[PDB]
Amino acid sequence: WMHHRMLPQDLRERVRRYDQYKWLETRGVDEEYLVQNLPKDLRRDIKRHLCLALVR
Amino acid sequence: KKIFDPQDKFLLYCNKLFVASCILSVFVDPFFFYLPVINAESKCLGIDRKLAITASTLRTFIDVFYLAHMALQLRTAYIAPSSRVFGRGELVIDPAQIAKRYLQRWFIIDFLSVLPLPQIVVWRFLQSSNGSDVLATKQALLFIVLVQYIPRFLRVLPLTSELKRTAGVFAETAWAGAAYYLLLYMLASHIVGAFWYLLALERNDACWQEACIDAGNCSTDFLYCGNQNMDGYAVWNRAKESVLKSKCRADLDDNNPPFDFGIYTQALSSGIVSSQNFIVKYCYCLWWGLQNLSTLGQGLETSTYPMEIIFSISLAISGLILFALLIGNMQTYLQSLTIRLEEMRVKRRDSEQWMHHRMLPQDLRERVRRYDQYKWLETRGVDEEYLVQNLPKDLRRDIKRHLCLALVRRVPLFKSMDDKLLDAICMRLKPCLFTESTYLVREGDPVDEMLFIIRGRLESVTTFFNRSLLKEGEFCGEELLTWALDPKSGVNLPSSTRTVKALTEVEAFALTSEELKFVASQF
Amino acid sequence: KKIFDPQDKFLLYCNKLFVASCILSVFVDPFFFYLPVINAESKCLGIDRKLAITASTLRTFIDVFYLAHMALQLRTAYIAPSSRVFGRGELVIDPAQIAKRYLQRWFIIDFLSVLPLPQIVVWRFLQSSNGSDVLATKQALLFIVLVQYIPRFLRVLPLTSELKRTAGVFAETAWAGAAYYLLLYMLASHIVGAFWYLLALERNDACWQEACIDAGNCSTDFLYCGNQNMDGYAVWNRAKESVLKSKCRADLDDNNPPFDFGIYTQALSSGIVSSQNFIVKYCYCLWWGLQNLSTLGQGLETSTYPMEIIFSISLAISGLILFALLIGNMQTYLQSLTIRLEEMRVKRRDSEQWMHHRMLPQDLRERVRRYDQYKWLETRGVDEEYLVQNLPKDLRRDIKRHLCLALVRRVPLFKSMDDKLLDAICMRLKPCLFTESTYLVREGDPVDEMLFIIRGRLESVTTFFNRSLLKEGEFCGEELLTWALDPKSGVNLPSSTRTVKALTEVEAFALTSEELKFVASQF
Repeated sequence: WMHHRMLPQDLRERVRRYDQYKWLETRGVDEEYLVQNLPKDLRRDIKRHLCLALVR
Repeated sequence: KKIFDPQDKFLLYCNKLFVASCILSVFVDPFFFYLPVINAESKCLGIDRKLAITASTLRTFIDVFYLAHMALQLRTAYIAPSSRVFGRGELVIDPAQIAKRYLQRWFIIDFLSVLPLPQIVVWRFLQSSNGSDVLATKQALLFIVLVQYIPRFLRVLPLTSELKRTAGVFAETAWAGAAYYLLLYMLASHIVGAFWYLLALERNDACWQEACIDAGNCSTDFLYCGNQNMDGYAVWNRAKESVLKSKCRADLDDNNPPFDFGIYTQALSSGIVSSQNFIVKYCYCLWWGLQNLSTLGQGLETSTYPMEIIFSISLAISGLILFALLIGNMQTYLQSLTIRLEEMRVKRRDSEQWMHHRMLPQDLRERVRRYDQYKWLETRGVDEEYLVQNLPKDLRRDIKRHLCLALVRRVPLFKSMDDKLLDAICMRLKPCLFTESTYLVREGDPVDEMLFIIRGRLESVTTFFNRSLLKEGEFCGEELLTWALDPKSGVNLPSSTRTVKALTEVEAFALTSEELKFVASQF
Repeated sequence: KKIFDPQDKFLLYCNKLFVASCILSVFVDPFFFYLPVINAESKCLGIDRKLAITASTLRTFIDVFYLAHMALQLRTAYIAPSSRVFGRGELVIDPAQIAKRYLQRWFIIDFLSVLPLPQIVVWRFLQSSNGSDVLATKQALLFIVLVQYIPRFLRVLPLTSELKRTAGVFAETAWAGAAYYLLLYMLASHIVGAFWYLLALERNDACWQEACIDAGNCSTDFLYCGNQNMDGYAVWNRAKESVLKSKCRADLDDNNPPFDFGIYTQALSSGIVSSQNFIVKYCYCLWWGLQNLSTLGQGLETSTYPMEIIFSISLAISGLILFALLIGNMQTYLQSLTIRLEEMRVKRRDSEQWMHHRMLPQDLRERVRRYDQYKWLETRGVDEEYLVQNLPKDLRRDIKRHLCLALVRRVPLFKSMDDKLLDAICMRLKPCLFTESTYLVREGDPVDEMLFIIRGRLESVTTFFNRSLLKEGEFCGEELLTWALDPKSGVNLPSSTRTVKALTEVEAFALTSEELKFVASQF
């Protein structure tokens, strides 16, 4: 895609750096699809452990 | 005490060496199996002496680099769960807990692998003058080396998982990846050829030690080198090469021998057990390993001796596993390389089936075929708007303005804007494609989009009727602008006054009517 | 200067030959390896003379035909990024900039592949009169041909990438694609058999040059052809076939020979090194290549000479790679050809599990099985509305007017409507399928669609109660027309007055109620 559109060679490096950084943090795992397939009671207990001492 | 953070840069070059030193150490341990020799002119069994110095020097100088690894493993800190801090895990930089974690779970598969058991039985042999101890030295290397391969293979596991986290699971796939399973054949071949050499010398020993208990004038201490100055040896020396060749000779065609050597007759009939050049001896055995691991044992002709049979059964199973692991990875590599091209071929078979079922005229089939061919040459199956929508918002805005700003700065109503709404239209333009002789709009039809020409060349007529031309940079469909601009319009689309037709292949950018009123109601 | 535009039609017919001349030139370089012979009459070593004429004519008449390519490469422009474009790239037509680009990328390994190094050592040999030149000529062809082959293989890479851009990646998948990896076996076999011939003649030379330095009455200049008029040769001529037969004879069964020939004994014991017919000599060696690359060296019996062993290790590895590349590509071809049928089989296994879990009655299982079978026979797993929605808007309208116009022009309200508004109902009609004895609507149920019969035969009753018949072309469900037409309706659906039942298998087109009011409110 970037060879076809003839992008400048400084937007190419920004795209490459975002993709490399996301691969090291997620390993391709989509976690919002994982969390929405759990039952409602346990989804609440996981989201309270992750995000409750940060919004207060 | 300079306690280390696991994502230090310093424990990254100091961990890419402890993986490459664990691969060099499983390649050095087969060299202890080449230590027994045969002195051919004197007919005695000995020990190669410049090999036992070198192969003991190299193992000791390598297994001291791995003493450094356990030193940097007590100055290291680990991550545990907590809900108090919010960075997904608290870092435990605390002595007498990091060390109490370590020496209960991975200290015994690390201490039991550096103990120099082969290095001391060479030192005792080279300080001795009893010539008949070359059998105890040769005996205490098969089991030592074979049982000290559990820790020296198993200890590569906790260090590859730490290279699985900093530079990722990734690594290249051309000149790596499928090159890794050809270099595993080469190490399995190297362990197998050295087992074969060592078991051939023990069958030759079993033959000799029983032609001496029938000749009457022999003791089993005269067969080993360095025992020529004993009484009774001057009688045995007179009749060595009549007994030892009427009873224990090796020949590849002799179908009725006094001793059966089995799979080992090729090593005693060629003379590599008495060979003086080490390159000849090494290369001959490594090619035996590679040739018998690739054909899965098919040329092997055993005897009725059971441990020889168990060695042969092991080769045919190891070769079955290695072959399947190589064919497995080469195919997953090749299937991932032609995925976009295999999708295009499935799409064309689906189109031919659908047009045969509905029984279409032959001039509509050719229009469908030409559009599909043109789109494959322009995109190669890549979906561009799915790619762009997965980038972060700041960089998406920088990519769309390199592509769509000089086009929208040619509409005169758009150059009268504040460069904030001028970057909200560049983020809803989407690409389009038109083959030759297609009609972009017909006169009297409801106008549904504006278009901006990138490539190609069109024509336009109005009511032979003062026809016109359009080329790159010009636009089309600005009756929708006057509709969406003022609220004197109603929710109904205007009608076209032109007929636009393509004379070559066109590329354009498009702007939907439901996206033009959302921009216009920012006034 | 007629500077060329890279997608000219001429540079696409003048580049489909420079690819087929590079495939033809890597098949000609093995023919230099068939130049040494043995004269069986005189027992001397020579050079085949018509083969060295012919194989030097052909390489020179191809390297200069390739010499035209880089001149045309000196006249070609290139594309660079810019934001002043309207077309995604500025064309650079300055001749001061295209050549300075060219002599940094692919000029060094294009130049070192036309240099006639094998063509001059034939010319210097054929102008000479001392017969002891057949060793320097034979020595300066193994390394020259073997090292001047990294450019003649590397120079295909840019020209293939320039055919991966204008003609797609698809050539053909059944009459090609998997036929490409069988024609690679045939070229690898052809290089391997010619290496084997040449190394057999060097072992025969090594044997002869040492039965002459032990006989005492020989100099090594008498073994080469054309040195019969020298003093000392008349003494040697009297004892040729006593020394060269008691020391360097070849026999396939002699298990104790004076010289070991190893993998080369089959070429010296059959006599193809002294053969006069070239077809026999070529075919014998090419079949040795194909037979030993296919079974990966299983039948080879080497000697203890170390370069013979390295040559065998190379064959066992190259054959492992070629085989895996052939099973990989056949399986990706076959998996892509049955993709719709395997998906029907997976869908068939899921339904039995679901109906066994819920414990359905056995009359409801057969109704599900019949619908699945009928739909597989009618569609072959092809999704037709997803196909149609991906075509451009002008061609969608033509396909949908060919399929659905003579059905909507049998409704009396619709035939009087319009011509532009008839082309908006023939865009929302969607196909349907009904097995036998199913109820299309029941009396007293809310009507939700109109239907248009394509195939099949139905019946209809109203309140045994003046029953009726319907066939192809007729319609059903026009109580929704009176509902959606006037705004005297409310947002609620009417109730049916009929009961329609299928007597055979039906196909229809359907019109949803939420799509009928959107058409009706265009009045």
